[PDB]
Amino acid sequence: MIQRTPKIQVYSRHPAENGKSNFLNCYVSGFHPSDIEVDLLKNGERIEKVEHSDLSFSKDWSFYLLYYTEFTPTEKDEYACRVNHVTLSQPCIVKWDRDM
Amino acid sequence: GVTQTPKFQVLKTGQSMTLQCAQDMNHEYMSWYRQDPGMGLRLIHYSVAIQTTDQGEVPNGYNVSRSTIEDFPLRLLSAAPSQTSVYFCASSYLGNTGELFFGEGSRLTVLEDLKNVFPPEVAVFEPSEAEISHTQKATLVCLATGFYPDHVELSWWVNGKEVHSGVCTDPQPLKEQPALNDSRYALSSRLRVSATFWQDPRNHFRCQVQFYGLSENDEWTQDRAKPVTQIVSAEAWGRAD
Amino acid sequence: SLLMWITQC
Amino acid sequence: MKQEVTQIPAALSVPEGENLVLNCSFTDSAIYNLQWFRQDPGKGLTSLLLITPWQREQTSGRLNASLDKSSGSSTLYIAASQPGDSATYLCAVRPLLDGTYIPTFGRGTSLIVHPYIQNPDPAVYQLRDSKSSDKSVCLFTDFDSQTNVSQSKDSDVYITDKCVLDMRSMDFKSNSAVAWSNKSDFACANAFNN
Amino acid sequence: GSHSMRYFFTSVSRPGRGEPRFIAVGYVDDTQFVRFDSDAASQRMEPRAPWIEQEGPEYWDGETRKVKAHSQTHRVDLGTLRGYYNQSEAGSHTVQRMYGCDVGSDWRFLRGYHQYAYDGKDYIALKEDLRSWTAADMAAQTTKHKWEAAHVAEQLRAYLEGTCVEWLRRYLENGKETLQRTDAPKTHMTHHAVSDHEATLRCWALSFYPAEITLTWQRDGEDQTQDTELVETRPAGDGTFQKWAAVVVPSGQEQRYTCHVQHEGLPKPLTLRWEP
Ligand SMILES: [Mg+2]
Repeated sequence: MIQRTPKIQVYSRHPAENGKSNFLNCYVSGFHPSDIEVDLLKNGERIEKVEHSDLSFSKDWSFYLLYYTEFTPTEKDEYACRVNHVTLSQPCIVKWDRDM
Repeated sequence: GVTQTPKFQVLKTGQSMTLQCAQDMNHEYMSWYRQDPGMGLRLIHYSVAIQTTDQGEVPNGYNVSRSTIEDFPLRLLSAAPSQTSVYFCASSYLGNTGELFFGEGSRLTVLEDLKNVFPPEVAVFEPSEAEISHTQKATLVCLATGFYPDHVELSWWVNGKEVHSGVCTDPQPLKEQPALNDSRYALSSRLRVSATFWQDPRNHFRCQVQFYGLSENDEWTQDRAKPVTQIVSAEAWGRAD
Repeated sequence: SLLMWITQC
Repeated sequence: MKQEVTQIPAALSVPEGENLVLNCSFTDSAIYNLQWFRQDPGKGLTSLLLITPWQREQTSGRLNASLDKSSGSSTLYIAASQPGDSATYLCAVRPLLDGTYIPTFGRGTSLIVHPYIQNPDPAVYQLRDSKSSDKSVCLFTDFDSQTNVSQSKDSDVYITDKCVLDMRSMDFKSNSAVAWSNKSDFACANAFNN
Repeated sequence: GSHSMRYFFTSVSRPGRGEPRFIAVGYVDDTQFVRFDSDAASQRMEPRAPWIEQEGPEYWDGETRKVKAHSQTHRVDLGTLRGYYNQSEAGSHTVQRMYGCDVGSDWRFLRGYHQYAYDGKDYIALKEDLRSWTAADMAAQTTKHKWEAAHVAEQLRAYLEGTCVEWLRRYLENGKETLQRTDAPKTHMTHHAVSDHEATLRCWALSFYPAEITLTWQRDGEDQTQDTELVETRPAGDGTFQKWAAVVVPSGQEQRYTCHVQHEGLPKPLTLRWEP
C-alpha cells in the first residue's frame, strides 16, 4: 500500500476570545489509508463529545477529515489535537495556538 | 449462471414456501417475476445490492431478502390459489451491458385440496401398418392422461438414449374438462422413425413422463397411491410384424 | 446526481 | 417519461424460408440497453441478443438486431426463417437515468413459421396401444401446412393442436394431430375437424 | 467563476469484520451536499447542504438506490483487485473513485473526470479529454480491456458531458443563495516578538468562500519567500475557509513587508501592512 503521513492543523472556528464559546478544530489531511485516530485534548485529557466530517479526499487520493468540538478558550487552558495513524510510529500531538 | 429451485411445486392453501435463486457471476442485480400462462412477466421484487430490496409491480404476498450477493430467495408468506404461476428469477450486472440472465423458472400450483393431485397414466401407441405401407415411415404416439397439476416433462428414449429428432410434443396439455378449475390434463407426443428402424425388434422405444406432484412430507391417507413426483413411462419394441 | 451504471473492474 | 415498449407485429404466421422483421419501439430514448428473448410455450426465456446505444448492432446466426437511428426503436431480423424459430419474441429495455434499473418488457411477437410440406399425404391412421390392442388413438398426419386442426368439438372427444416433427437424418418434416375418445361410436374415419 | 460537481467514493475492505466500509460524498465547488455511509443507520443518501433538501422523495430514493448499487460494485471490485494482485483476503485494501465535471463562468462544460485508485495509487483513469483510458499496470490493463469491450468510457462521457453538467447547473440555481455566494476574506495582521532581533508577522484571511485564495509576502515591493510559512487552506467548520501567511522579519523593519490577498470576493486585491 502507498501510505502518506497526516498533515495536522489545530485551530478555532471563530477568532479566539477568552470566555466566549467557540469550536476547536483539528484538520487532518494528506493521509492514506483512511483509518485514523484523532482526539481533541483539554489539559491532556481526552474530550468526549467530538464530531467529524464525512470522509473525502484530494486529487492525489489523500484523505482529509475535520474533527471538532465546542469549547471556551481561556488564557491558561491548554488544548491540543492527538493523531495516530499507521504511518505514525509515535502518536502526534499538536498544541492549539490562538494565533495559528 | 442463474439457478432456481425448485423447478416445480405443489402447495396447499396457507402454506409458506421459499423459492431459491442463486448466481455465481457477482451480479449486483437480482429480481423475481411471475408470469401467468399466456400473460406477461410481472416484477415481484428486486435487489441492487446486499440488504437492499425494492418492490416491483406485484409485491403483495411475497417477501425477499438479499443477505449475500449470490442469493435472492422469494418467500410466499401464505400460499393462495391466485399465486399459481410461473416464477422467474433474473440477475445482471448494474454495469457492463446490463444483460439480464433468467433462471429456468419455477412452476407453482396452490390448491385447496391436494386430493385433486394425480400422476399421469402413460401409453404408447404403435405405428399403423397402413402408415408404414403408405409412407415407409412409422409414428409412435405417446399419450399422458389424467394428470394434475400440469407439471410434466415428456421425453423419448430410444435404446437407452434420449432422442429429439423426429419428435414433436404438444406445446400445451389439454384440459380434459375445460369448465372445471382442477380438471386433469392430457398431453401427447409423436416420435416418427423410418419403417426399417421400427421393423427391427432390437429397437426399444420408451416414452418417459416426469411428473412433479406431492413432496415427501405431504399428508396422504387415500386409497390410491400418493401422487408423488415420479416417472411414469410406456414402451414399445420394434417388430417385423 | 450520481452515475447510474458502473462497471466492475 | 414512463417507459412503454411496443412490439409489432403482435402475431406473425409465415412459411419457412421467409426473411422476417420484428419491431420493438420504446417511448423513452434514455435506455442503457435493449435485449431480445424468445419464449416457447410452457418454457423459459432464452436471451438472443443484447444491444446498447454504444454497441447498436449484434448478430447471432440468422438473427441480427439493431438499434435504429430513430433513437426509440429496434428491429430484429430473422433470415431464412425455420419452423424451429416458432416462439414468442420478447424485447426489453433498461433505464439509463431513472435510478430504478427496472426493465420494461414488450408484450412480444408470437411467431409461427410453417414447414414446407413438399409431398402431402393427408390421412388419419388408427394406432393401437402396445400394451392392450383394445385402446387406440387416431393420427392425422402428412397434411400441408395450410391445414389446421380444430379443437375438441365434443366433450368426450379430444383433439390436439397440430405439431411439426423434423426427421433430421432424412431432412423430412411433417404435421400431425392426435385424437382419442373412450366412446363406443367414436371412429378415426370421422374424428378430425368439424 | 468556474464551478464543479464531484463525487468521491471510498471503499475499504475489513477482513473478517463484515462488509467493506463504503462512503460516498458529493460536492458542488467547495460545498459538500450529500453523503452515504454503509455503517450509518439510515441506509439512505443524506443531505449535507440546505438547498439539496428541496429535491423530492423520487430523487432521494433514486440516489439511495444508485449509491447502494455503487457500494455493491465496489465491494465486488475489492475482491477482484485482490485477485488481480494475488493479495490475501486477510489484508485491508482501499478503492477510491472520483468522477465529476467542471463548467466555466458561463456554466458551459470545460472538462470531466473519472479516476480510480487502489491503495492510494492511480489504477485507471479516463484521460483529460475523456477520449481514452490510462492504465497503471497489467491488472489495470485487464480492467481497461473489460471497460473498452463494454464501452464504459462512452457511457461515462454521456454522463460527464451531459447529465453531470445539467445537475450541476440545477444545483447552482437551486442553491444560488450560498453556492453562487462570494465571501470575501476578513483579514488582519498579528505581530509577535520572536527574539532579541526577530519579529513575526502573520497575515490572516478568514471566513472566505470559495476556498481558492492567494496570500503572498513582499519586502521592499519584491516577492518574499525567505523565512516565511504558509498554511494549507483549511475549513472553519461553518462552510467557510481560513488561511494565513507569516514571515520572520528583523526587529524594527516590520513596515517594509506587505501581505497581499487575492480572492474572488474582492473587487481588488487587498494589501496589508503592519500598523502598530
Ligand atoms: Mg501509529
